[PDB]
Amino acid sequence: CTMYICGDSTECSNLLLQYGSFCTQLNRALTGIAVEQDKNTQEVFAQVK
Amino acid sequence: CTMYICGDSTECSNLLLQYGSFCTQLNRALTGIAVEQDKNTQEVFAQVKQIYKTPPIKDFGGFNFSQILPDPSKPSKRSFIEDLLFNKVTLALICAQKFNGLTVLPPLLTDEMIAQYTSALLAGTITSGWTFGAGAALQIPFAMQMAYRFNGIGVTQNVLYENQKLIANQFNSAIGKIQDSLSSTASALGKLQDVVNQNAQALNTLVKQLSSNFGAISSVLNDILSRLDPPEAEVQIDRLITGRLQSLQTYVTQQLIRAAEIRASANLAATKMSECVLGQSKRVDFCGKGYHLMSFPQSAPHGVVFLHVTYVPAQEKNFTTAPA
Amino acid sequence: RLDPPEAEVQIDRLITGRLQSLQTYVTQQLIRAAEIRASANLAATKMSECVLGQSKRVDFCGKGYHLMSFPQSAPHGVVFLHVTYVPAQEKNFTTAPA
Amino acid sequence: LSETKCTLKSFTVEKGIYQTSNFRVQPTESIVRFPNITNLCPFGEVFNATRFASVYAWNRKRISNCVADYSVLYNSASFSTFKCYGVSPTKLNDLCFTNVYADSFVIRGDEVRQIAPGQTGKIADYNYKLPDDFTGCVIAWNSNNLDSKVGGNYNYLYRLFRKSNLKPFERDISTEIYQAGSTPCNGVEGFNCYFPLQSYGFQPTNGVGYQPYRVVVLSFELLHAPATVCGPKKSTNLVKNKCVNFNFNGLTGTGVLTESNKKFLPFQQFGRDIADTTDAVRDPQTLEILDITPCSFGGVSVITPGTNTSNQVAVLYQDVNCTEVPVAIGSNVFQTRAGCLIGAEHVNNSYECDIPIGAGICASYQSQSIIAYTMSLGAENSVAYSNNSIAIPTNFTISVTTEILPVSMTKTSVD
Amino acid sequence: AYTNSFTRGVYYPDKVFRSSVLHSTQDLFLPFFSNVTWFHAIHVTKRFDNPVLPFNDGVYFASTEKSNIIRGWIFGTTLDSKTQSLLIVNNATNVVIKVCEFQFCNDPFLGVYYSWMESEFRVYSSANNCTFEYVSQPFLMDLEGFKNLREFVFKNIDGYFKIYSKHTPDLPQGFSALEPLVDLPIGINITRFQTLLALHRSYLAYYVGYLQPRTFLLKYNENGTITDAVDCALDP
Ligand SMILES: *[C@@H]1O[C@H](CO)[C@@H](O)[C@H](O)[C@H]1NC(C)=O
Ligand SMILES: *[C@@H]1O[C@H](CO)[C@@H](O)[C@H](O)[C@H]1NC(C)=O
Ligand SMILES: *[C@@H]1O[C@H](CO)[C@@H](O)[C@H](O)[C@H]1NC(C)=O
Repeated sequence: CTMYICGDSTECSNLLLQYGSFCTQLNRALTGIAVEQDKNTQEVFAQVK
Repeated sequence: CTMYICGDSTECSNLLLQYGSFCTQLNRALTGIAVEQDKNTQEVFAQVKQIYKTPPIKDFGGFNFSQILPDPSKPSKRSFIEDLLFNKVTLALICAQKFNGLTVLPPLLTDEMIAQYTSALLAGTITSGWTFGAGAALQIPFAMQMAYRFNGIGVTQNVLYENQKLIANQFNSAIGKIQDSLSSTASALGKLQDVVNQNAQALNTLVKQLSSNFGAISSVLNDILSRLDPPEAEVQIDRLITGRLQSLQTYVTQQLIRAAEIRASANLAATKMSECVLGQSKRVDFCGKGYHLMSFPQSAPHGVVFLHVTYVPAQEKNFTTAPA
Repeated sequence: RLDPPEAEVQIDRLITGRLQSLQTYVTQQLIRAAEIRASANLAATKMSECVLGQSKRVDFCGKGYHLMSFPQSAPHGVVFLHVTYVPAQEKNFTTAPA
Repeated sequence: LSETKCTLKSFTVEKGIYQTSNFRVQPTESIVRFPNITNLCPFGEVFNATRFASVYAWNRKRISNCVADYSVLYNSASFSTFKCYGVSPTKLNDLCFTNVYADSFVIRGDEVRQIAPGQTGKIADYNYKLPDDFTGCVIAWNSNNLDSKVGGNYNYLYRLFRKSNLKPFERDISTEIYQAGSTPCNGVEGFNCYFPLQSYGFQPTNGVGYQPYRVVVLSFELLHAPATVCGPKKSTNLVKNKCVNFNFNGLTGTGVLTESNKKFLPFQQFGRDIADTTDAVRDPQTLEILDITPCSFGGVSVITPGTNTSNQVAVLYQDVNCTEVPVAIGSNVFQTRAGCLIGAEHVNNSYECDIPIGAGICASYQSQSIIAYTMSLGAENSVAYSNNSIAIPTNFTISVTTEILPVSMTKTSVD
Repeated sequence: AYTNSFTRGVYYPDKVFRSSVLHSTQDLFLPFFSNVTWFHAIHVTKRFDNPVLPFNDGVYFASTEKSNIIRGWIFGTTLDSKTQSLLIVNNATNVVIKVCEFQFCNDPFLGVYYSWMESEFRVYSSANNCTFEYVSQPFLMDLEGFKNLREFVFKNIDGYFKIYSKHTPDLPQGFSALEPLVDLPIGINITRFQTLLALHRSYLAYYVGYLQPRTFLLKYNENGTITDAVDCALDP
């Protein structure tokens, strides 16, 4: 979030803090859907001992 | 809506009225995820017509169904295994965070008419076989029902009739390691806790976002009323309505998306119960791992638990063959 | 009723309120269409096993013992007719293993 | 019943339970438990003293962290002028004052009319002026007997010569010779050169307009910042089982205040929990622990049996005990685990569910009325199991059923 | 004469009550494991330390001694009659507080001749044009006759002077939290400070630190007591 929205300027890193937790919440779905893909390819193939 | 956004003021309701009808749209979506959650549990359990009971005298040929049948001492008439699963999963400021207008509704089927549904399916599959799910119940002794099932995987009947004691001992010893596996490891119920954690964690951000000014003087709707000009406030009060309305839509959308995999998971239990319990299965690796014989259900908080009984060979040898 | 550099601020809330009320409609139509595609695949399976053959899966094609089936059409849907076999009039006897 | 027709906006309602409105209780007693712990403001050291200042060199004093109570001036003080700007005289007891300043000077009897914004004079142009945006009160009274003597008093001074006009709240204590002509004064008094500061003369036998006066100027702000000069209401010592408005030292809202068991530390004043919610407060006058509890939330719904068959309905008050809610905003009250049904009776037999309610209860329509019963799972049966018995059929039957499934929906497009 | 405070220095920033909550805050704290300066005042050569130190943001002051030799500290900008000063001097009878434009010399200090009794008071020469004073109640304190420790925090924001302290009997390896003690508004400019001491009829410890803007994690208790706090920038 912090790099996509307003680059590296310090005049925005202070104005962005009064919007709550809008960008911590968006940084969790794109980690909960990045492990399901690694789990998917284990059910199909790893069926032998 | 209003109790969460405008608090208890009347200078805010008039401004909120101008935004169309963005409350009957956010309230008709959360009431669609409250009837489906009660229709989900009327397909897994309510599959039996009448209520069956077991006779007092227990002569089953050697098998011991004593640790999955009800006892009257403990309450709710639960069994000895359904009373070890409850202590594992924990349902954990719920006491007074209801300031802002949040509510929790009670489910339709109390946890005493599910113990009366999972104690009829179990008692009707012992004295009847598989004929109680396709007509009227017909009695039969256990040692012949086991031969009936044993004939379905290839082996003949005299193999069972000559080894009754060994099979009874093996079954009795096999059921009883589960008790020690469940009463010592406090992490077996893993996937039944995420549905609680992910539901109780998303309800905290909604409350914690109530004290973030979105570009105004303060985050309380009285210090912009006590000390600001009546015309000037309507410029900065309008800066809080959008902020508190944009955080009430992501929650609803996330809940709507997330409550669609629970239906997919509950449409599989209704098939597993109908095929692996009320009959015998031929599909490979569906109802267990090996050759399928029979199965037993149990109840759990916000879920169901199965027990599968299978057949595994051993002690091979070497020979020499020929076609004809 | 307004001038060119004064009406621009007035028309910036209509085209920002009418725009947010569109994305809500499209989002809710992307989830409804994903619950029907899960029901159009169940009907296809139920047509290749109950109709074009005989099925031994319990409580899949009707209730009882499966014999055959017949399809019928309907507006935006399909209707099935299942034929089954049911016993009656039981009696008591005595048994022995061998 | 009419509310449902105005909620779903039609003239016909089918079977079912519908949510219509909410249920709130309005607080009645609005109280300000004003924390006037501190002592009274220096009402004596400000109004009367031994000596005062002059017009050209006035005085400034800061008064803060005190309680406003002017009632002590009635027994002794006898004023002669009372005008207020920007605030009502009767409303001063119920407000607060911040950054309050007092100025002291002595002016002439007939020159007391110049203490007001928008005036001209010899005191308002060289000595003391008032701003246009003025918010306060001005009080003047006579001091003839305490500021007179035989032979005249010559300690009071005023300015007579200046280059231009002064500004509001600007003090000029510089003294210099004034050159009234084109010829430079060169620092020596002479022709066209006088001392700009003159002296006053007061005598006990002087006229009405030739006697000394004492005026005090008070200035403050209203309702823009934290304040330390405040007036009391003292409508404290409330009732401990009702929902009332509360206005503590730094909090405002509504709720029910009771007595708790926790212990506040001396360096702590408020109470909080894991969530950012106010849940406790300390009495600043009695030093006790208090609680806060909601009173004004809940929702109600209406049960209907079919709009044309009858006009009888029953209502449910969700999550409300059957004591606060009136039977009709009854002789028919049933207490369940989901709320408080009103308008339906309790029957003992068991049927199948018709209209769900919750926690294992249902309701149905059956003259006729509305009943509430406990749902029944099914009939009862037992199997006569024995180790040498069996059952075999002798006939059969053929049956035909149906099943319906949706396959597709409507296509659409937008511009 | 260099030592780093391991985990010492924590002051209650809030004014509210909490019970078993790990709420995290962001304010001005002294960094953990930061070296500070050690000053010595001993008589074997005799040692007398009292230099002038900067006052960038604040100074974590601690004083270890068996007998009370440190009375107070002088404050101001240039320490002359042209600028005001904040005077906090203990005269062994009462606490003296005054905000005036004093005139200090090179070595203002107290002292005694003997039994023990104050014999000198040489701090300032002239102080005029000032409008503040505060006299503490009289008291008697014994003289002569390490075991004790006293900690102070100085901050001047928005024309307000805040002090936190806690008395609890090199420096030890303990850990304690600081509570507010006094609060006096001055609204002046402060850029330097200097201490004064006393001598026992003879001619010729404490540490001074700094702070930084850094956020910590505070773990409360059932009784609202800060038992343990952990930083968030020391180690990965
Ligand atoms: C009116 O209610 C009755 C119930 O007795 C029902 O049979 C009838 O269909 C209803 N009216 C209409 C127009 O449906
Ligand atoms: C229903 O039960 C209650 C209490 O068990 C009893 O007082 C009442 O008479 C019963 N009514 C009927 C009709 O059986
Ligand atoms: C110890 O003090 C010295 C001062 O000479 C400083 O440079 C050094 O960083 C300090 N040690 C640590 C670990 O900060």
